[PDB]
Amino acid sequence: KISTSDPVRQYLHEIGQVPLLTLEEEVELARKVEEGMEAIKKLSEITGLDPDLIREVVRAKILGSARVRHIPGLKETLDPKTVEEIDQKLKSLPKEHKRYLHIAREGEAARQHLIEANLRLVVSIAKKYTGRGLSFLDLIQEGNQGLIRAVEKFEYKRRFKFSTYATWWIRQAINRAIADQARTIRIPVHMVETINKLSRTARQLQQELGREPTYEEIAEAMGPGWDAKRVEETLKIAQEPVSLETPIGDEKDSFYGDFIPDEHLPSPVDAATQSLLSEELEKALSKLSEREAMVLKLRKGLIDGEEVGAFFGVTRERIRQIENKALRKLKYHESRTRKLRDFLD
Amino acid sequence: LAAWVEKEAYKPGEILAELPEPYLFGDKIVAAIDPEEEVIAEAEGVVHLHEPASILVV
Ligand SMILES: [Mg+2]
Ligand SMILES: [Mg+2]
Ligand SMILES: [Mg+2]
Ligand SMILES: [Mg+2]
Ligand SMILES: [Mg+2]
Ligand SMILES: [Mg+2]
Ligand SMILES: [Mg+2]
Ligand SMILES: [Mg+2]
Ligand SMILES: [Mg+2]
Ligand SMILES: [Mg+2]
Ligand SMILES: [Mg+2]
Ligand SMILES: [Mg+2]
Ligand SMILES: [Mg+2]
Ligand SMILES: [Mg+2]
Ligand SMILES: [Mg+2]
Ligand SMILES: [Mg+2]
Ligand SMILES: [Mg+2]
Ligand SMILES: [Mg+2]
Ligand SMILES: [Mg+2]
Ligand SMILES: [Mg+2]
Ligand SMILES: [Mg+2]
Ligand SMILES: [Mg+2]
Ligand SMILES: [Mg+2]
Ligand SMILES: [Mg+2]
Ligand SMILES: [Mg+2]
Ligand SMILES: [Mg+2]
Ligand SMILES: [Mg+2]
Ligand SMILES: [Mg+2]
Ligand SMILES: [Mg+2]
Ligand SMILES: [Mg+2]
Ligand SMILES: [Mg+2]
Ligand SMILES: [Mg+2]
Ligand SMILES: [Mg+2]
Ligand SMILES: [Mg+2]
Ligand SMILES: [Mg+2]
Ligand SMILES: [Mg+2]
Ligand SMILES: [Mg+2]
Repeated sequence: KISTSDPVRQYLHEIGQVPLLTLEEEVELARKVEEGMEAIKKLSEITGLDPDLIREVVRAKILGSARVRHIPGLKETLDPKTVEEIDQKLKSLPKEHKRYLHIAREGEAARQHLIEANLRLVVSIAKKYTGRGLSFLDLIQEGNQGLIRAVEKFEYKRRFKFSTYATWWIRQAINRAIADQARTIRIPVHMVETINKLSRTARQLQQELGREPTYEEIAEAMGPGWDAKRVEETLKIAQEPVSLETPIGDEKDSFYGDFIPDEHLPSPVDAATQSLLSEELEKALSKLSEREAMVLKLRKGLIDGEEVGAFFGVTRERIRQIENKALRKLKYHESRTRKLRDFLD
Repeated sequence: LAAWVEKEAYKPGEILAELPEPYLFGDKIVAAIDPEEEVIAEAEGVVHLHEPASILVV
């Protein structure tokens, strides 16, 4: 039906059935996650297999079958045979190393469990970064990606609990998201804060003047290197775009995009232009010396805009010689049979 | 868990003598000397709290 309620209920229900106890359950899971790490690494050590490989195979056995490997990541790990081979060496690990295998999985599980339980934490957090320009679910989701990030770095050895830790690792993920996706035309985090400061400043300035600050105040109040050109520029970037599809004039049925003209497209006038221009330019180009005319025709009309580098083997003196003498005979006879005079442009 | 705490059984085979005074006339510890979910180098890595009895139907 309506999407917020369902997810809210979705995780709230699972937290309702499994909140994590203050100390115990978070400690427990934590301990298991770490041992997983130490396990996987020691597994990498005895198998010669990359900790990335050991990590994804235990994931498949605990989080999902061939189905989760095939659709998400296209196909480099054979759905069946590949991961299985890897699990076989894990079994071969005697009593000593097999232990790490068994631990790794159990650790991987605990992880997910801690992640599940601390989902209310995200939503409670994400709840306040609401009106920034991101959808509540989008916001919770990035924040969620943030809590997962925290899970990777928390050191249970250092007594502090995951609550305060997740807080930071989530708030960072959210704010970033807000700064990276909120706008159509991307704006770096610095410009963002920049814009917030500009706004806030305009606020304290509205406080007493009764005059929406000329871009003079804003510069001053802002600080060190702020000037009129800077503020006029930032607020110009601050305006989000406008909907090309917007109700125009008497909103009856007006759509903003039929009114903008087009520039690359040669309106008829221009197609006729290039027709005569090219035909006449082509006529002159033929009844001539192909030594310095084509040089300046090709150097100017074919590739890019170098007198010396313009002519093949013959130096500058023959360039300027034929350039200026042929360019003038061409112009002065074109002065006779006036065809070019009427500036095609 | 508690095995290492009271070093008697994890250090040497003393869990049998851990049963205090009637032994003169698998786990079996003293009458009642420990009250935490900890590691005992120095009572540092701890967690004194609750104890579940979660029934798994398996
Ligand atoms: Mg180890
Ligand atoms: Mg070895
Ligand atoms: Mg592919
Ligand atoms: Mg290959
Ligand atoms: Mg198979
Ligand atoms: Mg199968
Ligand atoms: Mg070992
Ligand atoms: Mg609000
Ligand atoms: Mg706070
Ligand atoms: Mg502003
Ligand atoms: Mg403020
Ligand atoms: Mg404004
Ligand atoms: Mg109008
Ligand atoms: Mg046109
Ligand atoms: Mg022609
Ligand atoms: Mg001619
Ligand atoms: Mg020719
Ligand atoms: Mg000719
Ligand atoms: Mg000819
Ligand atoms: Mg030329
Ligand atoms: Mg050329
Ligand atoms: Mg170039
Ligand atoms: Mg050459
Ligand atoms: Mg000359
Ligand atoms: Mg001469
Ligand atoms: Mg000439
Ligand atoms: Mg004239
Ligand atoms: Mg006893
Ligand atoms: Mg005895
Ligand atoms: Mg005796
Ligand atoms: Mg007795
Ligand atoms: Mg007797
Ligand atoms: Mg006690
Ligand atoms: Mg214990
Ligand atoms: Mg103590
Ligand atoms: Mg504990
Ligand atoms: Mg207690």
